Order: sequence, then structure tokens, then C-alpha cells
Amino acid sequence: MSLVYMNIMMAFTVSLTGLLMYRSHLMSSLLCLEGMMLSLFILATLMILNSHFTLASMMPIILLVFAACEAALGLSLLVMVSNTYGTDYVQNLNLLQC
Amino acid sequence: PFFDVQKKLGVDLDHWMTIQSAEQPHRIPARCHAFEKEWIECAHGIGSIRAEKECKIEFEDFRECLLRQKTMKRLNAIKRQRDKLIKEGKYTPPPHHSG
Amino acid sequence: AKTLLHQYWDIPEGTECHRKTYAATSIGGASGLVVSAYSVALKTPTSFLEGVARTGRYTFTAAAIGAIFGLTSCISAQVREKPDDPLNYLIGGCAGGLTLGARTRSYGIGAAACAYMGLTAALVKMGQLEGWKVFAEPKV
Amino acid sequence: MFMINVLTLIIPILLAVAFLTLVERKVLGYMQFRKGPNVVGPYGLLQPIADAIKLFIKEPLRPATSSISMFILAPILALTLALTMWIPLPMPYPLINMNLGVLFMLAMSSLAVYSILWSGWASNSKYALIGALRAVAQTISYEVTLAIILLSVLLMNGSFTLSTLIITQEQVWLIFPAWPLAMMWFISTLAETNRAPFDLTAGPFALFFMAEYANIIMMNIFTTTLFLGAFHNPYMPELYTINFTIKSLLLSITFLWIRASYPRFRYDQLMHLLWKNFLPLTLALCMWHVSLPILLSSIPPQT
Amino acid sequence: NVWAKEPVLVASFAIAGLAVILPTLSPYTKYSLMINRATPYNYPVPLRDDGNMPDVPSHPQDPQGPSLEWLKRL
Amino acid sequence: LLQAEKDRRVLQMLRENLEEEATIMKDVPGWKVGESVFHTTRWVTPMMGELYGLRTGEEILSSTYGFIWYT
Amino acid sequence: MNLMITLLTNFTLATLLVTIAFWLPQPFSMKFFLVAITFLLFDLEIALLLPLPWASQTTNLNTMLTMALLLIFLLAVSLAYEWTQKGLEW
Amino acid sequence: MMTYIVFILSIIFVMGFVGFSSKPSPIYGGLGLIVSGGVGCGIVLNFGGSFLGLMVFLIYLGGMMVVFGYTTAMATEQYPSNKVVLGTFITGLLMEFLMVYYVLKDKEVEIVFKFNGMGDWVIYDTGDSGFFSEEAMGIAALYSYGTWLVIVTGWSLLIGVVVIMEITRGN
Amino acid sequence: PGIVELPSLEDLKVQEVKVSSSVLKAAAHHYGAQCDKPNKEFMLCRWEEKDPRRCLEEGKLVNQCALEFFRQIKRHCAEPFTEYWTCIDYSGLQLFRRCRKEQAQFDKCVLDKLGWVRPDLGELSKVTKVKTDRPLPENPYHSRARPEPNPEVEGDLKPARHGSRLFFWTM
Amino acid sequence: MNPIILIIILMTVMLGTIIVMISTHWLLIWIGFEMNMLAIIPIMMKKHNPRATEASTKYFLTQSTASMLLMMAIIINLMFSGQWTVMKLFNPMASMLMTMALAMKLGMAPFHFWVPEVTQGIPLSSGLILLTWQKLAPMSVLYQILPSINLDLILTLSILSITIGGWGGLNQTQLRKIMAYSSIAHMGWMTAVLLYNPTMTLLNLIIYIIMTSTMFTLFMANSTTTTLSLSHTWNKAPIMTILVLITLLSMGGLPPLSGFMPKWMIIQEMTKNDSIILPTLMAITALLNLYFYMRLTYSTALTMFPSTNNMKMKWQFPTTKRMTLLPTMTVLSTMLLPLTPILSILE
Repeated sequence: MSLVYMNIMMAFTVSLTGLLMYRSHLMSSLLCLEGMMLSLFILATLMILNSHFTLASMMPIILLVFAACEAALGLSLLVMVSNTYGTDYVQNLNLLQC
Repeated sequence: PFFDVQKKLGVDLDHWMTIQSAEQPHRIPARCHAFEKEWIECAHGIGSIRAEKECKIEFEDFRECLLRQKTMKRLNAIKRQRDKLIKEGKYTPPPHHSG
Repeated sequence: AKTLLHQYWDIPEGTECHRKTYAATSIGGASGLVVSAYSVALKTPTSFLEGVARTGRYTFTAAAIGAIFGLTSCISAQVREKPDDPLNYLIGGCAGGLTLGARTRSYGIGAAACAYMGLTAALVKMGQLEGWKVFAEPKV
Repeated sequence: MFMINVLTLIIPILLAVAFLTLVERKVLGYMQFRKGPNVVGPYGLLQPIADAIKLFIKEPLRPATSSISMFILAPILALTLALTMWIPLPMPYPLINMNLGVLFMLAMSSLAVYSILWSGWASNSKYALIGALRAVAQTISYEVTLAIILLSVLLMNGSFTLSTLIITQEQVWLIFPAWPLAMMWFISTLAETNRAPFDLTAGPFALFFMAEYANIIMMNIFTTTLFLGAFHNPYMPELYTINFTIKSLLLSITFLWIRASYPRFRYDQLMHLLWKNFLPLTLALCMWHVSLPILLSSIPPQT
Repeated sequence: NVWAKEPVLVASFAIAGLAVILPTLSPYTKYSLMINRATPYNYPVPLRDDGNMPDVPSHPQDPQGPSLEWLKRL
Repeated sequence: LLQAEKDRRVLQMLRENLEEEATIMKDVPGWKVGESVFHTTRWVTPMMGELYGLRTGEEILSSTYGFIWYT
Repeated sequence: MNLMITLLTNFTLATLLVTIAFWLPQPFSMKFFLVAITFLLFDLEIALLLPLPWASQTTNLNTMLTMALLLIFLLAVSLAYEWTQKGLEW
Repeated sequence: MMTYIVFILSIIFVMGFVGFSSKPSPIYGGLGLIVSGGVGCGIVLNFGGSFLGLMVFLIYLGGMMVVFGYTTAMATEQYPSNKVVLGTFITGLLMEFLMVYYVLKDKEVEIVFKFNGMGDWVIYDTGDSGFFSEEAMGIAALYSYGTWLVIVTGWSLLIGVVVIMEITRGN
Repeated sequence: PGIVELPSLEDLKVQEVKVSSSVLKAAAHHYGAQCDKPNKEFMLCRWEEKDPRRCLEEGKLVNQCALEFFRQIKRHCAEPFTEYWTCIDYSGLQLFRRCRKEQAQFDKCVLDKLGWVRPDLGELSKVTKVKTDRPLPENPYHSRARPEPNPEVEGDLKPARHGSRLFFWTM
Repeated sequence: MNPIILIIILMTVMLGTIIVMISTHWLLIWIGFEMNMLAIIPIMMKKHNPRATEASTKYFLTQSTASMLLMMAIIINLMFSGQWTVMKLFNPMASMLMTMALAMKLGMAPFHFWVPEVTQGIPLSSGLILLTWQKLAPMSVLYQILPSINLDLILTLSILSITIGGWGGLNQTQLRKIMAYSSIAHMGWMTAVLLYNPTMTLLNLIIYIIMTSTMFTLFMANSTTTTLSLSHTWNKAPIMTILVLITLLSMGGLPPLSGFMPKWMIIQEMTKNDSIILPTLMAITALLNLYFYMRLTYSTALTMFPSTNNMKMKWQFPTTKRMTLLPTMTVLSTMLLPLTPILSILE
């Protein structure tokens, strides 16, 4: 089953719980999103290497560049929120009540 | 909905990133090439339901080529048995490099 | 979960009793933990002792309703000796609603809970008696 | 024997950096009208020995820190980059033959950007933070340019092994098929080493100093491998090592010589100049060095 | 004109346009594609002998098969 | 020539390793001595634990992981 | 693990240098942020460009030339867009 | 220093993900993601890994965490550890210790799977005639076969540029 | 299920050509000239059946052909063949442009004294016929039959039977 | 904002959604969802109030984590039997993660917490385009990968989304929250019949998109946030009132009107199976979500609230808004009752 895949899936659950529960700063949430991205990258890359899946070996780098520009958009949104406020807490966002 | 301009224009621009055994830029195979060719030829002119209930044997052969689960289970059982019998001490092992 | 609801419905009803009440208390504890988990997620109790108190209250009330439902289920099935009616579980749902109103300490809620829980319990046993599948055929 | 190889690489780096300090002081002294340092012994090699051991002796900066571990963790990273960045550099036989080394070069340059940013955050109050923030900006704005140019100059040679580079430099120097690209690359090396004519106006100052000068000698050695040099007949590596050392020394003297006589740039002039003049010109040279090997029937033997 | 206005941009457009055009007038692109095609990566796989075909030569010295001769002669 | 030596060497490890297995597993019930887990009557390429199995570390580390971090 | 041995020796000798150097003597702007994101996006486009010298030996050369010129052309369009549209001004 | 070095570097990898999923200050988070990316590079280079794992290193440890630490430096302050952060770090270390203990002294650990528990020298190549490091020629496609993919990728990055300038005050 | 059919240790004893690598690399082209004519039997066996443990007689044949070729080059000129491959040995990876004058010397030896013109480029290419004695195999992918065909729906279509046949809106 | 830039952003929304429609590779579907997000972010924050900024922040966080969980499901699919063909999947766990990803992508009951908050602080055009294309884009994917889904997933999310869009919905006079809860209820309907006959799902998608376009076009004809502003629209113009009447009643789904046709065909090809109690529960909740429509109609066109002068001033100016296409969409959306055998126009 290529035992390391279990550890990288457990690492995915680590990064996903770190993405979901997050106390104060949005930057930690965005960085754990980046960690989740790295987890998918590594897991799929080891799979494609051991498969000799040599034709469509584009998945690691292209998944990487797309979700990297996603993280760029997240950085710009966090800069905009921190620009119109003092800080970038999860609090001071309780306006616009559901 | 899923559309078919991919087939309609005659430009098969996206069917090459798709499976293995499409022609790599240097003509090399993957690790489970022939299993794929027989599985695709098993389930080609098929309505994807007798693919579920008829090509099961060759699909399991392809899956155990791809992951090698139970073959590693057999090898791991051999390793654990070898460890417990060398723990016992019978036939201080000539399976390594010599008699 | 499917395993413990299957353990509840696998009992002939019928009398194989007090396993029915144990399974019904397990159902009540599970459902109380579900709804209390949503409530402690969506309230921020502050302090945490209040959160444990609210979860304990929800689990305790749902387990009590399950226990009383199973008790009068077993008693009505033994006494009437007619295991096919839904009227015994109509009595069951009304008893569960009355004790829900008892543990929330208001009586109109207990009356409406008697009516609605009795109707739903009669419908549940009635649909199990005829046979109405869970959520799907899913064929045509 | 392999740890002996590693120690014979990373023992002469202290000798090289301290003697580079005396050489830059003497060469600035003779670009100016100054002799010395020559009172401290004959011509002053014990003068870098003496001030190095003096700065070791002299009492450190009192903290005044935030996360002591982080504050020690930044310069340890800078110096271990400066040590771990001479591994794949071929003078004739490199320490590790790799499939690819130039992307490792650019990656460790980005780790130097990490060193600057971590020292800037963990340093002090807000003004030094703003200064180091501008420094990180003017450092990071050039790794676009240097990686682009390095890609376009290896595209004439197709492979990343860099021993294929020392093969393909045998006939002509690579300065002749790409002079403007190499010139802009050299300006980018002046940017990455963060010296004059580019502005930067700590602890430990000796370690940051060490990382600076090992970065300079690193870029000079990589330049001398990359754009010029000569052949290497085997079973005689002293010949290529002599010619390599002489050309790298002349280029480092030229580097400090260009430093010696130019004022520092304005910051918005620096960003303006980089983007609006190097970036379209790098793109022009890249597209022409793409479309030209498909023209002139010379695509490299990428094995 | 604009040669005095923004000169490095005009030089970039000029070298850009010649890089676009210049592969059209080129007597070497077919040479490039022949060089790039005539280099084998995999094994040159044989075949079941003959239907008595005047191709697929038996000795590798035999020049009946398609070979390269413009390689050695520049 | 390299191909022929490679084929003879991997069949040599197959023969000796199944001889070792036939010597070592005569206690467990069941256990046909040389079954492929697969169903088709085809020579599958082995999995480097059928070849380099129970060789105790040294040769399998110098064989599998050799090129991966050899320089 | 051979370069891991080199990394270990350099790391240990650097820590020896630091610890023997230490045991012995005893708001913000948007303009700061635009350049970093511009770096990030053009660096990702560099990441798309840089396998070009890997690719130049195939049997499809005109198409490679066309899409390589398309990648640098798109990068130039992005550059000229933020150039003309006051993206980097002061 | 032995066979299960891929497994051990995976242990340090999941420790790093726990080490910034405990929610520290985000510059400690950037440190944790840098350490995690370095050891992930180590894992994929152990599978070899000749290009892609050195390729991620320039992007995430070369271009992404730089801007994450940049935005940590310029936007949030966090001017002064805590119970909750280090307690979650303790429970994450406990969960990893429990899972790897049950991998070590038993057959297999199942979340809902069958992870065949031993270190992975299996599977691997049986010494084939590679000759071009198949990653290299694979990624040395995308310009012959890759018509659509690189076009939509570059187009998405261009639209990312115009999106960023519009939200940060286009034009 | 099915067990493999391994060959014995009686077929796994060929006089192996235990020679080193640089001499075998430098002695490649004329080995392609004189010998390597009956090993495309082995190549066609390997590519018509993907199954070594079967084509091993032709492996023994190419083994004895290469040993016979090195015997024939051992007995006659050149003994400075030894000088040629030790001139090409210590040059890293063995470029053939390294020791070119002694390559000309070995070619002049073998040409003026034995024959064996060197194969010009590109004559170690150029797809080559081969006849064998065994008949070519069928279906080496040992599989079952293609289980069911779909009955292809054809025939000229009738109009609608009494309209939509829904609730209403008939016709 | 430049008009060229807005035409470009609309081009990229259309490009991303068409890539989701047309591709057969999984990476391309993920690229289409991400590009749809990246393009739809600056349609919001069209003004520069902080309401749209916080709305776009919440939307970006939920949309990005949905995208990455979708990528997790695909990499699980290739951890099992691995090929990049949009077909039957090869794991109940991967299909579970994938349908929960798409349930985050488009408005579902555990995941609906961002929908009224993203719609409240934005203008009407951004809300219209996000509802249309962000409820059109996952439906093609679900229509593709239906034959390998555990049914309890889809049916649980459908039932709970219909009853949440019902019960949540009796409390808001913010018209964007009303339309958002209506979107939740109708997306529960349009997801419910995915595993039985997806022709009904796509026809319901067409009808819902045309209805919401009519409703938001009527709100863009005269800028309102509350019902009292709709009473002022009663005072200033009478034809908008009867349009609000007809379009609210066709959101209500009454058998003389065309909004009933998607309910009725769902009940038909649902009850040709053994599902009867589930249709009567769903249609009781369809009776439930008509009540806020009905009190809205009572507020707009049937009773009349007291008005303010300067409506006297607004009498002297005839109407000068441009409608994109209001009347064609209106009579396509409401008089479509005798065209039920235009069911089979779809498959």
C-alpha cells in the first residue's frame, strides 16, 4: 500500500483541522491552506512517480502553480481587510450579521 | 451538463493528458501498461454496468498491479514468519548470500 | 448509526425485553450528543462548565425520552399481546412527549409533544410494519 | 574521505573571506591614494586575523531580543547557506555531480532572502523593520531577472548538469553569443550581493559579514564557470584550476572596482529602472534566444 | 519619432517582430526537425521478418533502410 | 547482452527465493508454495520484495536506494 | 544522504562558531505590498517558463516555438498592463 | 541513518504540520511551513524527485512564504506560551505517537483502509534503462502535446494580475 | 490462484561474460557489425512475448556470440585494444570523442588485418527485418473473451405513439 | 472599474464555466472552479464599502477550502484506480468528500452560512451573477459523476436544505437574504432528483435561473432593500406591482403558473419509484417556503403602506433605467405552463 501514504493522509487531516479550527489570525488559516496544498502535491507526486505515470506527470507542478496563485489572491484580500481595519483578526468582523 | 465540442470540432486537445498508454513523447510504457490495455478492451463497447459486473477479475488484477496491496501482505507475512522462526533458532539462515 | 438502529429493529417486538430499553437509551445518548454538539458549537458558553452542563442536559433529556419510550413499548407489547398495532407506540410517543414536557417543566409543550411524538412513532412502526424503504429505491 | 572533502572545501572559506577583506581594503586604498594596512606586519594578513579575533573577543550585543531562539536562528541559516552553496560548483571536478544545480542556486538565494527578513523582524523597533523591509523588496525584485537570464544562457546548452557547460565552453567564450544578457546578469549579481551602488542604509555582525562575502565569492565563481574560462584536458586539473582562479580573481577585483566609484541609487529609481528597463529587455532576449536555436539548426545534445 | 521617446521599448518591439517573422524565411527549420526526429530514445524494435518486402534491411550495414548522411557532412 | 544477464539474474532470484519459501513455510496451513496473487497466466514484473526480499538490509538498500542518492 | 552529510557538517560547524562566539565573552503602505505580489505572480510565470530548456528536443518544434512565445507574450502583456495602468508609480 | 529514512522524514513532516496547525503567531507559522516544506522536499527527493522537489523549493520556499512573512510583517502586529496552542501541540504529538506505535508493534493501522505497515523500499524500479530521468522528459512535454493546458494556465495568471490590481485599486 | 513456472538452475548456467563496463562500451560498434545478427531473434522474441523465462535460449545464444566475438578480438590484433579502452576508461562518463587517434589506430589494425568496417552513423538504427524459426505468438495478454456486445439500435424511426403519453397535452 | 475590464471579467467567468462544462480532465474542472472564483471576486466589491469587503473575504475562504477539498477527493480517486476520466468514481470515501466539496461550492444546508452574508452587503448585479453561475457550475459536475454516489449524502443534503431554506426565511426583510434562502430551498430541490432522472434537475435549473433573473431584474429596476421601499414602488408605478405579484407567485409554484411545472415533474418521476413519504414531505416544505413570498406580496401590491412625498417629485420624471431583458424573461418564466412536453427538449 506503500505505507508512507497513510502518514501523508494523516498529515492532510492535520492541515485540514488546522485550516478549520483557527483562533486569532487569518494568516495562520491561509498558511495552513498552503500546507494542505503541499500535502496534496507531495502525495500525488509520490503516486505518479511510483506508478511510472509518465505521460501526465503535469499534476504536481500545475496543481502547485494554480493553488499558489489562489494563495496570492488570499494575501491581497488579507491586505485589503488589514488596510480598512487596524488588525486582521477573526474578530472585528462580526458586522454584517447573518 | 456535459457537452461534446471536444468531439465535435475534431480537435482532440484534451484526450492525451488522460490515461496511461497514450503515446508518451519518448515511446516508453508505464508500470501497468498491458493490464490497462486488456482492461480498456474489456470495458470498451460497454454501458458501464456490465462493466461493473463483468470485467471485475481483470479490474482487480489491474488494481493489484497499481497498488500491490495483498502481494505486500504476503511478503510481510513471510517477513514476520522469518523473524519468529529466527527468534526460535531453527536453521540459522542460509537465505542470505551463502549456504 | 446504522449498527445500533439495526440492533434496535432486529429485536422481535415481540418481547426480548430490556435490550430494547438499553438500545433506546443508546439512541437517546447519541442524538443528545449530536444536538448538544451543534449547540456548543453555536453558543460559546463561557464558562466551559456551562457548556458541559448544557450538553449533559441535552443528552440526559434525549436519553430519558428514549428510555421511557422503550419502557412503555415493552410493557404495552407484553400486556396487549398484539405486536402488530401502532397504537402501542402511539402510547409510546405520547409518554415520551409528556416526559419531555416534564423535564422542561411546562405543560403545553408536553401536550403538543405528546401529540406529535405519538403520531411520528405510530408512523415509524407503521412504516416498518408495511415496509417503506430508507431514503431511496434508488432504482426506477 | 568524503568528510575530508567537505572540510577541504569549508576550511579555506574563512581564509578566503578574511583575505578578501584585506584585499578590498587595500584595493580601495589604491583606487584612493592610500597605502596600508601594512603597519600590522608585512602587508596585513594578520590584520584580518587580528580584527576577526577582536570581534570574537569583544562583548556581544545585550538582548534586547524577541524569541532568542529565532534571533539565533536567522544568522545560523545565513552562514549554513554560505557553507552549503559551494557543493555543485565545478572547478574541474565538483563535490557533487547533480542532475540540476542552477535551480538549487536560485533556491538558496531565496533562502538568503529569508535570512534578511528574519533578522529584520527579530531585530528591533519599527524603523529598522521598515529599512529591512525595503531591503527584502530590493533583494526579491531581482530573482525574477537573474533566474530569467540564467535560463536564457543555459538554453544555448540545454542541460543543467554544468559539466555540460564546462564542455560547451571549449570553443568560444559564452560572452560572445550573449554579451548583453551576461552584462545584465552581472548587474543582477551586484544586486544579489547587496553592495554599492545599491543602498542598504544587527548581530552577530561577523556572521552577517561572513554571509555577505561568501555570497560574493559564490557569485564570482559561478560567473567564472558560467560565462568564460577555457578548456580542461583531463589528468591535469591544475591547469584549469589556475586559469579559473585567475579569471575569478580578476572578475572579483573588477567587482569591487565597480563598487569603488559610484554613488548609491534612489530607491524608486532602483525599482523603476529594474522593472521598466531590465524586464522588457530580458523578455526580448529570452524570446530571441528561444526562436534562434530553432533557426540556426543548433539545439543542444540534451542527453 | 518615438526612437527618441522610449527607445528601449522600440528596440524590444523590433527584436520581437523579427523573432516572430524570421522562422518563416528560414532554410534550416526542416534541418532542425530532421535532426530532432532522427535521434532515438527507445529501442528500435524489430519486426517479424518479411512478407518478402523490399524494405527493412537485414544487416545494419545495408543502406536500403533510411539513414543519416547530412549529419557527418555538417 | 545486459538484457539477457538481467533476465537470468531475476529468474535466479525467483528460483532461489521460492526455494527458500518452500523451505521456510511448511508450518502454516494452506499456503500453496508459489502462487501469484494475480489470476492471469502472464509473467508479471516482480515488485522488488519478490526479488530483494529477506536479504537483510544491506543489498536491498544498496540496490533499491542506490541511484536515488548516489551523488 | 551524502549531501545530507555535507549539510550536517556545515550546520554543526556553524552552530559551533555561534555558540563558541557566545559562551566566550561573558503602519504600512499598499506600495510595499504590490511589488511582492507582482514578484509572486511573475515568479509563478517563471515557474511555467523554466522547463523550456528541458523540452527543446522533440518532434514538434514549431508548436513549441509558438506556445513559448505565447507564454512570454502573455507575461509581457501583464507587465505592460500594470506598466501603463499606474500599477508601479509614486 | 538506515532504511526507514523516508518514514522518519515523514514523521518530522507531520510534526511540522502539527507545529503550525496549533495556531501560533503567523511568523512562527511561516517557520513551521518552511521546515515542513524542506522535509517534504526531502521525502520527494528520496523518491527521486530529480526535478519536481527542487522545483517546489523555489516556489513555496522561494516565492510564497516570503510574501507570507512579508504580509505578517506589514499587516498584523501580535505584540506580547498559551494554553490552547501548546495543548493542541501536545495532543497532536500524542496522536502521532499512538499511530506510529501501532504501526511499529502491530500489523496494520486502519482508519478505514489497510495500510500494510513496513518501511517502503517497496515498490521501486527494478533497475530499468531510464537514461533520461522520466520526470525530465515528462515535463519536457507540455509544449508539443500541451496546447490547451499551458494556455489556460497562463491565461488564469494574467487574469490573476488584473484581479489583484483591480482589488488593490484598479486602475 | 495460479503459480508461476520458473526455469530451473540447469538453464541458469551460461558462461557469463564477466567483463567490465568501459571495455564493453568501447567494444560496441564492431560487436554490432560482426555479431548482433542472431540476437534480433532475441529482440523479436522479447517484443512478441513479454515473457523472459521463455526467450532464454536466445539469451544463451547472444551470450555465447558475445563471448566468441571477444575471443576472436582477444586472439588477434589488437593488443593495443587494451591501450584504447584504458585510454577511454578514466575519462568520467565515456565520451567517444575523447581518445580519437587511438580509435583510428584500432580501426586501422582491425581493418588492415581482419576486416570489419566500422558502422557509419546512422547504421545502428534504421528498422531491420528479422526472420525466426518459431511462429509468431497469439494473444499473449492472457485474458477472457470480450463479454457482451451492445445490440446496435438501427432502423427507420416511427413517429410518436399517441403523442407525449404524459398526463395530458396529447398530440 | 473600466468597462473593458468588466467585459474581460465577464469573459473569464464565461471561460471558467465553459471549461467546467466542456472538459474531461479533473485538473481542468478544478481550474474552472478556481478561475470562476478569481473572476467573481472583483465583481463583488464593485463599490468600496467594507460590507462588500467582508462578504468577499467570507466567500473567498469558503470557496477556496471547497476547491482544495475537491482536489483532495480527486487525489484520493487516483490513490485508488487512477485515470483522469470524468466517470464513475472508485471510492465511496472519495465520492463522499467530492459531493461535500460541491455542496460547499453551491448552497447546501450544513454549508449555507456564507450565502446570506455574502448576498447582504453586495449590490444586485454581483448577487445575480453569483447566484446564476455559482449555482450553474457544480450541477454539470454532479450530472456527470452521479453513478457512483451514496444516495444518503445527496438526499440528506437535499431534504435539510429544503427545510432550512424554508424555516430560515420567515425572519428577514433584507431582500437579498430572502432571495438567498429561496436559493437554498430550490438548490435542495434541484439536487434531490439527481440519482433518479437528471433531466428534471437540469430543467429545474433552467426555470430557477430564469425566475431569479426576473426577480433581480425587477429589483434592479428600482433600488430597494426593504419592503417599505417596495411600497414606495407601488406608489410610483403600477406595472411593477403586478410583475411582483406574478413573479412572487411563480416562485411560489402555483398550478396555473409556470413555477409549478418543476415541482410536479419531480413528484412524478420520484413517485414512479417507491418514494412517496419523501415527496409529500418535500412538497409540504414547498408549501412552507411560500409564506414569506406571500407576506412580501401583501407588503408590495395588495395592501398599501403609507407613502412619503417627493414621490410627488418623482412623478415628473418618467422611468429611465435600462433593463437587460426583463419582459422576455418574465413571460418566458410565467406563461410556460402548456409547454410541459418541452421537458424532452433537454436530453
